[PDB]
Amino acid sequence: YVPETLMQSVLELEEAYKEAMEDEAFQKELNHYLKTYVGRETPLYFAENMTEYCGGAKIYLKREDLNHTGAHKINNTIGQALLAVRMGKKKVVAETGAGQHGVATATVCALLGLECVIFMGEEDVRRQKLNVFRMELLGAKVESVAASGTLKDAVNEALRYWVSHVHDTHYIMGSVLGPHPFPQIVRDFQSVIGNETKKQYEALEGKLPEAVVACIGGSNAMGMFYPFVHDEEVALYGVEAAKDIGRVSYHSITDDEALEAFQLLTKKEGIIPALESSHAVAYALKLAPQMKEDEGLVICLSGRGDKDVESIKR
Amino acid sequence: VPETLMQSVLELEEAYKEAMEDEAFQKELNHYLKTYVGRETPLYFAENMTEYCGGAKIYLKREDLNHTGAHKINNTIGQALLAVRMGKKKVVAETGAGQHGVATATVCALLGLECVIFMGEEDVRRQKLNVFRMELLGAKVESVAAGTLKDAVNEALRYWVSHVHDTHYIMGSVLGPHPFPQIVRDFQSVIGNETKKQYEALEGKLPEAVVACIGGGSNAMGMFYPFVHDEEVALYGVEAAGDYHSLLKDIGRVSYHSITDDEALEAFQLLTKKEGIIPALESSHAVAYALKLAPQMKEDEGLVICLSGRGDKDVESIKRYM
Repeated sequence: YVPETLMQSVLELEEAYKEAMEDEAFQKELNHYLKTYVGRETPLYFAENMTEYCGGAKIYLKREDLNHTGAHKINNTIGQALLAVRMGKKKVVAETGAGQHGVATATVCALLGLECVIFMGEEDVRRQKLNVFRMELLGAKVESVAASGTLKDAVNEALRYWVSHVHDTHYIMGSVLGPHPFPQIVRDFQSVIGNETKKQYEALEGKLPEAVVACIGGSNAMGMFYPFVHDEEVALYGVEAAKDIGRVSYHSITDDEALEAFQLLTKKEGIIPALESSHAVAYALKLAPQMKEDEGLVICLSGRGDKDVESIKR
Repeated sequence: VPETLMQSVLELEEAYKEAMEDEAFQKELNHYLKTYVGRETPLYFAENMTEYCGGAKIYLKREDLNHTGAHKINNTIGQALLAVRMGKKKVVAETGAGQHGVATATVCALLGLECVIFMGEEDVRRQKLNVFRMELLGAKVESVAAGTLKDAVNEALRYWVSHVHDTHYIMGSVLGPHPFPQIVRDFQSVIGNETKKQYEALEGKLPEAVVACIGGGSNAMGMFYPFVHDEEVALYGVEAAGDYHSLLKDIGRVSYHSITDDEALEAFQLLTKKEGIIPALESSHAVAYALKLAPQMKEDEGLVICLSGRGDKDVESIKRYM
């Protein structure tokens, strides 16, 4: 049964995904790689100096920077790559902008023995030399898209590539920008973050956290927020640089505030956060002093501020 | 207060003994190892690497998954906590390539300790990343122009003795005076102890071989020591080519093997492509040696490689080479 159109490819993936989520063996294998390869569960760390400094709620850091790759994208890519393997596929195509999803895809393809083709707009390729080099070392073929040459164009080429090689190729999307069932699949695999956070926090405090804080970025916080979505007593704070069910209030942090948060976290907790994370920490630095001492606030940390020289130069 | 190295060391010896028998000390230590450092680290089965060599199963002890990306923190957190227990608010350390330095500054940031780190001039100028990490973490980095690791160790000793009243020396090198080699070995045994437990759980037996890097003041005794008495477990120390330590090698309990830069670079490319793990170049030497060993072992046999450090540091320098 081999698809000839994007619709048929999407339907093929729907059925495969539903079958997998009901096969206990699939989930068992996924958990095995999440444990021994990715390094889950990641710690929920009580930042006691930070807590003393703000003067309000207990502050906890969900350490997604301690995943293999140093970021949480891999939670999604490994789930999908295993799905690809389960579908009997031998290749993965993906698209990437800054490179995080690309590197994360190339990584699990190396792991699982899958060929890997990554589409990237020429503009992004020009300004992500090391990430591109990382992807190639991981064995991936990187295709520079000039058709403008932005992320949108890379996506379109990836979709066409998927369809025309669909007999053996699966498309690993990192965005929740459709089509279905890609947003669901991504949300479900990313949910291990909020699910872990919930279980770990309960075990510590015997209740749910009063607040959870994460950077929005492009959808980034779906994994952390979704498991708490039906717990309305839990305030969800999406942070962006300077769904619509009303569960998430959004906030902007400037470059300067995020710099201060970066310095404080580094000096007070010995944790060097990436720039997006620093925006999250920065908002929490505004929120924590306003909350009570017997309350708890969780900040999601992702990405490493000291991965290489180019990154720490700031 | 002590005024001599001899007295400083006796003060340390007694403080260490008491801490080690304080159940509250072991509890706190384990708390930070779990929730801060992120132990236990996983023992990962490298299936592609295993198929490639066609011999023993190859497991990777993932010390790269610690906070900081290396295993030096296992020792710094133990001694920093010891410092707090001794009632000291300051810390001095030596560092060579900077890993120990960063792990020391990290834990001083965490526990609110002042940090002075001595580092040979030649090491300072070529460890830009690690120096910036140390400074960002709030440590004073003192360049030693005397200017190798030996000169930094001596300068750290001099500083310690002079400031012994409120300063503890967190040593990472195992070539220093008693009881530092014992303390570092004990704190690092969490690597070997975990490995043995995780491997037995999986295989119902002990590894036929354990492979680990040595040098730069490091001993890999944290990984090797818990296996020393299991004589059927071969112990391999790997260096960069350029009953019951030096004893262990002399009587043949442990054997030492050198790996070239080209062999190391090859293993670095292989691990990346086969496992999606980009290793530090140092660690690659151990991977390179395991590549020579694995094919000569049986399929029903097993080998563990201690993997430490994050290779993302080295990608920039390697790209230039290629």
